[PDB]
Parts: sequence; structure tokens; C-alpha cells
Amino acid sequence: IVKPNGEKPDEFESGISQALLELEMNSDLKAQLRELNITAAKEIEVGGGRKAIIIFVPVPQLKSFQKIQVRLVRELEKKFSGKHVVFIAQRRISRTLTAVHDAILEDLVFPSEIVGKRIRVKLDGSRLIKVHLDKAQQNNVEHKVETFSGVYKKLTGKDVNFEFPEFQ
Amino acid sequence: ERSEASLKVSEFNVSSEGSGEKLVLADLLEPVKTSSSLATVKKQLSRVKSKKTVELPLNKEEIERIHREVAFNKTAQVLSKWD
Amino acid sequence: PLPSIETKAEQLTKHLFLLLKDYAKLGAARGQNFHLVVNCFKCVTILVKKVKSYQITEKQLQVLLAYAEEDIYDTSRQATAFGLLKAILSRKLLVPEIDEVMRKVSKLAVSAQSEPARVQCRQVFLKYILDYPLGDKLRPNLEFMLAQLNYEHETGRESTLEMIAYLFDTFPQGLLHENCGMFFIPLCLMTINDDSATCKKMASMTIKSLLGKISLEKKDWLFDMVTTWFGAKKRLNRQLAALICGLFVESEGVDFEKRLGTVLPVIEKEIDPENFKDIMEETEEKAADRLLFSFLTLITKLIKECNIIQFTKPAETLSKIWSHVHSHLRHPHNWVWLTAAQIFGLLFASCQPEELIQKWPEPVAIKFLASDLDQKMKSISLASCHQLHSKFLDQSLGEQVVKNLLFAAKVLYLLELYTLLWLIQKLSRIAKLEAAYSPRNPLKRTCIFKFLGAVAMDLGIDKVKPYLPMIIAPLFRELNSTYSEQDPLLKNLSQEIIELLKKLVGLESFSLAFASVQKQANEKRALRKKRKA
Amino acid sequence: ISSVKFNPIETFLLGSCASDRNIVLYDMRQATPLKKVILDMRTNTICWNPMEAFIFTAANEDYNLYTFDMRALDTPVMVHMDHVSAVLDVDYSPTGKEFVSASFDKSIRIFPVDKSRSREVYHTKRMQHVICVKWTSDSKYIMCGSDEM
Repeated sequence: IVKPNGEKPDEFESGISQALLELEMNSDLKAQLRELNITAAKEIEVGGGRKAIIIFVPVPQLKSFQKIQVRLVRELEKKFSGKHVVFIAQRRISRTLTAVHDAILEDLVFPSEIVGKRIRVKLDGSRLIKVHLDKAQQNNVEHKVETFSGVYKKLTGKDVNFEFPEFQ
Repeated sequence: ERSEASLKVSEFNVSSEGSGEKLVLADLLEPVKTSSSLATVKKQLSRVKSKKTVELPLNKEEIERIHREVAFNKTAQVLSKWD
Repeated sequence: PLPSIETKAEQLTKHLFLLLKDYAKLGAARGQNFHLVVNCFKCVTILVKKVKSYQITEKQLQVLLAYAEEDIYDTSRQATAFGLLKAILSRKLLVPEIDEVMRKVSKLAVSAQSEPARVQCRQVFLKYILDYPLGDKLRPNLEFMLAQLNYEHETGRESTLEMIAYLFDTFPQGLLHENCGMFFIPLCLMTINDDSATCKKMASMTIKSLLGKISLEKKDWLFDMVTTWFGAKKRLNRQLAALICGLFVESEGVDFEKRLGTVLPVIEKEIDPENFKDIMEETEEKAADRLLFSFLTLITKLIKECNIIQFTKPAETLSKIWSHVHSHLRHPHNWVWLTAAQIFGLLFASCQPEELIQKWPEPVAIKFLASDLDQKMKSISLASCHQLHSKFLDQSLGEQVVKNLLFAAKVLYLLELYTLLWLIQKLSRIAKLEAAYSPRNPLKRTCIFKFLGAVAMDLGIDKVKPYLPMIIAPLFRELNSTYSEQDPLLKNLSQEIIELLKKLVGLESFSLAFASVQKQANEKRALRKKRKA
Repeated sequence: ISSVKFNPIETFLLGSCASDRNIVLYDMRQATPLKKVILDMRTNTICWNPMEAFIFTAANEDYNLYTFDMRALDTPVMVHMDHVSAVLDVDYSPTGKEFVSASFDKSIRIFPVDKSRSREVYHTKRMQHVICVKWTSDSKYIMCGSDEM
């Protein structure tokens, strides 16, 4: 299930592939998992003790992974000890740096959509970036905003905060 | 032409409950012949079942929220004195 | 040893209590305030531990208990009061508030996400059970632990088994007998109904620790439960019985013969091929395979823990058992024939090859091979040749198959002196056919090449010479190839094996043998140009 | 956050105003906020009633003043509607029956707490953009600070 760029799979990636096979044949998700594979998997630390798994999947399959994103996240977080799991497409080996960052940010928060962006300049001269998410999916991704900020900081290097506006 | 989806072979890697039926605790106790020791074992296991297992800790957001309702109710009870 | 410590010890105590009063409340340890609280609890612990000098009075210990309780309930911060909490337990403070605090620590031992947090919570709870005289309340604290075995997350479930294994090591014999039935049966479910592998292994070890220190009369009572599970209708119940009975053979060791009489009739029914001939559902196929795999692992445990090979008295059942294992060497499931190959591998190591031909009461297993020895060794070699074609083939899988082939190769040789060429020709054809179709896959060429080197090394220098051109013939083909320069794994393997051939056998005779392969290459191509025309 | 004020009665309570047009109530002992209410426009300053523990008045950008009961934040107790520009500051008389408000329009008004209209308005030609206002402590005088220095 892991197809890296001509390299040996890591122990964590191998474990992710093992869990994916277990879901593939034992559970009732065979019709979708059979055609799907991942590229890489990584674990990072956020929020002073929290842990996040990033599953890098190939781009042409990403849309298909969106069909069963919620089920896979729910199963994998239970398989692990509550660590937050996110699925992200594999962009870096077309698109500029900003486009790649925007695509990563879109994939990172997938159940909720990005509807707006604000920058506030404080009196000290610093800047704060706020990204607006839809109100319809607030309860599903409300607890993962710190995880999203940490993952985006780790991958891109930029500080981003997440909010839910009242008006659509 | 079949495999168990685990690279290493072990009795702990069998991955039971994948297909078929589930096995509850009562299926172990039912067939064995009745005895006084079996009766007290059943009583002990029932008393164990009576105890409550620890729930998963809630997310930080709803923990903070519940803190807000608790504190607000306490403050409202305090403020009702001045009416 | 500072003489000013005693004079200033009174002033130190007031300062430390003020900081604990201010900084141990809710939300007062964020940022820079966190490290102050960490070192504040450490310095207080030193004062409590050293009772000999400037000892803290028992009333003050109750105050420090309240501060420690407030710390562990603070969800925002990490708990830092576990070191102090152990020190109070060592001072034997007897107040009703001790019991309520220990309930929270017991809950934290399961539900804490931080790994060091669970470790420290376990040591406080274990210190509490052993060292306090509350006998009546000791019973509820044990049944609470068993209820915690159903925790949804793996880490909390692992921590419970850590605490249980410690109590089995430290309780007296009398307490262990009273609560034997409480622990054993729920732990049996964990070995089968758990989702994680490492919890299943830990559940197995704590059962064995229970079986080690338990009295013999209680062992018989526990085993009747297992024997009842053996006859149970449920397919999971039977494989559970095999798995639990597999734990006894280590705990019994060489004392399992008293129970061994009833176990053998049960096994021969399950491993018999007639049961699994016709199954129309994929669910039942996996149910059947996991049942069969569990029972074969039971046989492997019997072979190593007991001398089942060197037994003669249950001759009728052993003959049926040893033939069913042979029938499962062709099973499609890779986990099945791998264990079956392991069982037959255990025979071959135990019996020297010249003994079998010399015979061509007695142990049934030896008699099983000795009768129809030529037919048996042909089937073992043919089954091993089939296992190479299996798609689920690995280096670990190949090594067991190769070792079985080595024993079959030796036995056929000494039989000829009183089909080795047929065996070598069969494996040589496999190497030829694979490189033509798929040079990308190196797995089968690796096992065949390792087989050739070991066969030559076992044979004497004069004896390899009649077989030398056939051994080196597949090696020459992979020495130079188009894919060989791409992936040199096969080419390096050939160069390594050739060097041992040069050391083992005379270099001139090796050159004579190598040239003999070279010339036969020359005529074969020369015919090929005629075939081209 | 623009302003924070301690409650003179039940001294552990706090009030606050921020830039997304909300008002937040805190609690010092339990170290947590209590409740949040969002209005149409930003509030500039908040003031507690010195005789009624659960009453506070907010100076808002929508030319208006809102008096609230902190137990029931769903609706304001009263609205005060005499100003024509943004209200910047409010202060209560020590008797707790009136308050005085400053606005970006160059005037200051006195409102009764139970009425919706101002009792009086003060102005001067040299006075412009009153920024801060304090009722004096013997309930006899009013002082204002403006940007003509």
C-alpha cells in the first residue's frame, strides 16, 4: 500500500500499510481501498505533547481518498491512541510556491472549506493571519485547529490561525 | 492463495474478529458444568461487570465549555443574593 | 552537612508553603510559572522524606495532601505532584482523604495520554495497595482494575496489564487463590478479542505468570474450563482453547504428560483434512484457517516443551496426527504450510540421515518416515518445490523451505549409494524459467543459489565432482546478463558461491568443471545460428 | 481587547471589550471567562453600577448606550439614544442612579438609568472630541478630558 520513490519503507509507514490492509480485507471498505495506495507517512509533535500523523497520498488519487476520508480518520485515530490523523497530497517532488502552499492548506482542513482570509496588524507591528472555515462543519473539526496550525507551521513555515465566522 | 495481511507470523497477529461472529464473555461460562466455585466465580464476574470503566477524556474545547457553564451557574447563584 | 540548615529550616518551610499556596491553584502554572511549581514540589519532598531532621508534622502533611490533590486535577497543565504523593504514602498518613485521592490516581493511570504520567500513577497506586492496612477496601480496588481492561485505547489497556502483572508477583499465595477465577477468564478474552498485537502478547505473559505461582489443584480446575472450550461448538472457542492450552505447556514444562492423554484425540479431529473440504463462505474460510493455524502452533509447542517425537505409547493417534501435518504442506494459506514445514523441520534436525536408511518399540514419528521412505522423501521435496512458487514468499519463508530441501537432498544421496540429479535438475529448471520470464524478481534465484552452495559444502570434495557441472551451470547464466549490470544482487551472490567452490574443490578440477559448462555453452549457441537460418 | 474593568461589588468579577464587537465576563477565582455577548458594533468602554452588582453599561460605536443585566445577556435592560456620534467613555455617579457619557461629537450627556433620554447635555465651542470622563466621588462634579489638550 506504500509506494515510495524507490526506497525502503519505514517502520511507521509499514505499520500504516498494515492497518490499511486490515481495513481492506476484514472490513467492508474493500471496494475503495483495493484501488488505493499511499506514498508516505510521518509523525510530528504539536501542542506540547499532542502527536499528528500526516499521510502523504498521490495527487491523482486524493479526490478518491476524500470519499472515505472521515471513515479512515475515525478508524485510524482509534487504532492509534488518539493522535490526530491528516491526509495530504504529495505536491513537491507547474505550480509556484504560493499555489503549493494553498493546495496543502486546502487538503489539510478537508472536511471544512476555506471561505476567507484576514491579516490583522497589531500596535507592536506584528501580523496575525486568520483563515475562515465554514460554519456547517464546525463541530467536526473544532478540536483540530491547533493541530492544523502546527502541521502547517511544520510543512510550510508560516503561522496561521483558524476561525469560524458567523455570517457565511 | 490466501494470507493473513501480516508480514510476521504469530498467534498474536491472527487479527481475530475480522469475519464471522463475535464471542461474548458468557460463551465461556455457559458450557462448563455447574459447581459452587463456578457459582462464586460468576458472582465475582458479575460484581466486576457492575463497576464502571473509565471513559475517554473529552476534547479541550468542550472541557473549557463545561468549565464556563459551571462557573457561570456558581456566579449566578452568588449574584442572586443581591436582588 | 551544613550546620546552618537546622537553624534556617523553620524559615524554609514557611517560604515553600507560601509558594505552594499561590502557584498550585487552577491555571497558575502556565508559561514561566510551570517550572517554579516543578521545583517547588521537589524541594518539599526532600523535607518530607528526611524524618530525622526538621520533620514535617502530621497535621502539615494533611495540608500538603490538599495541595497535591489540587495539582493532579488541573487538566491544562501536566501533573507534577506525584513525587510528593509517594513520599506521603511512605510516612503512613492515615486520613479518609487518602482513599479519595488514590481513586483519581487510579483513573489517571489509565486515561493519561503522557507516557511518563501513566508510569508515575502506577507506582503511586501500587504503593497504596501493598502498604496500607485497609483490608476490606482492598477487594473493590481489584475489581475496578478488571473493569478497566475494556478501555478503548491501547495505552490505557496496556497500563492495566502492567499493574496486574506486578500484583501477581507481590501478592501472597492465599490471596492469589481466592481471586484466581476473577482474573483468569477475562484475561482469556483479551488474548483473542483484542485489536492490538502487543496487548495480546502481554495478556499471554500475565496468564503464564498466574499459572507459575498457582497451586496444582487449582491448575486442574482451570484446565477443565479449557477442556470444556475444546468441545465447544463455537469456532472461536476452539481456537481460544488451543491458544490457552498452548500457555500451559510452558508453565507445566515437562509435567504436561498427565494431561497429554486427552489433548491428542482433540487435535487429530481438527487438523484432519476432512473437516475443511467444502466451505462456500469467505467468512468461514478465514474462520477455518485461523482455527487450523492455532492448532498447528499447539503441536509445535508440544514438540519443543515435551518429547512428543520420542513417544511410542499412543501409536494409533500419533500416526494419524503425523500424516495430517504432511497433508497440510500443500495448503493454499501461507501461514498454514509454513508451520507445517516447521513441524517437519523439527523431525529432520532430531534424526540423523544415516539412521533412517539403516532402518530402510519405536517412536511413531521415526516409523512414519521410515515406512515408504523413498515415497515420503519424494513428496517432501515435491511439496517444498511447490512452496517456492508461492506468491507470498520471503527470505524468512525461503530459509525454512531450503533447510527442508537440504535434509531431503542428503537422504536421497545415501539412498542412491546403498534421484539427487532429479532434484537438482528440477530446481535448475526453475531458475532457468524465471530469468526468461521475469528477471526482475530475485527471490527464487536466491533460495536456489543458497541450496546449491550448502549441498556442495556438505558433500565431500571427491563427491561434488560428479555433480559439479550441474551445480555451477545456473550460476554461469546469471554471471553476465543485461539485467545483471542493472541489479548486481544476483551477480554478487554468484561470485560469492563460486569462491567457496574454489576453496572446497580443487582449483584445477573447478577449472575443468567450469570449462565443461563453457564448452556446452559454445555448441548450444552454434546450433542457435543454425536455428536462426 | 480595548478595556478591562473590575467589579466594585463581588470584586472577583471582570468585564472586557474586544475588537470583534463582543463583551466578555470573567471570574478571577475560578480563572475562566463566564459568558460572551456580541453586538452590532464595537463597544469602546464598559462601566459597572456601584450600587447594583449585576448591572453594567456599555458605550458603543452605534451612537448608543446599552445597560445590561449580566445574568440575562440575551436582551439589554435599556437603550440610550441621544448621541449623534460614537460614544467613547461612560462613568457612573456614586449614587448609582445616573451616568455620564462622552462622544466623538463634541458634547457630554447625563442619562438616568431608568430612562432612555438624556437629562442634560454640556458643550463648549473650544471643546472638541471628548475622550474621557469621570464622575467625581462626592456626586457633585463632572470632569472631562478632550483633545484640545
